[PDB]
Amino acid sequence: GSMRTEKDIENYLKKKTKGLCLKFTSPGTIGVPDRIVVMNTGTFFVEVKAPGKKPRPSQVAMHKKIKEAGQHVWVVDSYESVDMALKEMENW
Amino acid sequence: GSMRTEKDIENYLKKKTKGLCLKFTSPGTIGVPDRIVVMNTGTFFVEVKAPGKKPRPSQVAMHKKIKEAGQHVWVVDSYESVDMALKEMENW
Ligand SMILES: [Mg+2]
Ligand SMILES: [Mg+2]
Repeated sequence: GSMRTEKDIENYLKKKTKGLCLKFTSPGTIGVPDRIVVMNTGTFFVEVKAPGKKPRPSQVAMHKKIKEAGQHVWVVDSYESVDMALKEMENW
Repeated sequence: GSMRTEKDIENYLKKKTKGLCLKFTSPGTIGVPDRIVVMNTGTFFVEVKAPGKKPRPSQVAMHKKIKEAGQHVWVVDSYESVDMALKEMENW
């Protein structure tokens, strides 16, 4: 019925980001994170999931490539987790 | 005839990046940089131009938004400028 969805979480991330929260598409590459947050401390990758939903294996594989190149990826699935992710970025 | 083009410069950037060099598209937003370089020191924006060509005003306006949010944007238009940009990122 009225449980929050992935799109709700994504809209909340956009609202709370102090900086830019740009949609990220990368033609030809599978599984890239939904958003790139641009703020004073860095540009950060964020994948948004519906409450309780894990990234698919193709998404995890892409996150691993990002981590191997040396950067982190946040996965958010609730307003609380959005708040925590943004706070961590603000303290990076 | 055989002068390097924007695509040549972009291919060279991809070849020389120590990390990921992901195509960046952001549906609904005009003028975003061509590529996001992911390496140990950060995730960085790069716009690629043909030799001697300046970013269009809509691209400059987007770069300004990125800079106001607190991050830099590199503009590369030659193999030399690619080398210099990547070296600066490796030293970030
Ligand atoms: Mg998602
Ligand atoms: Mg270009």
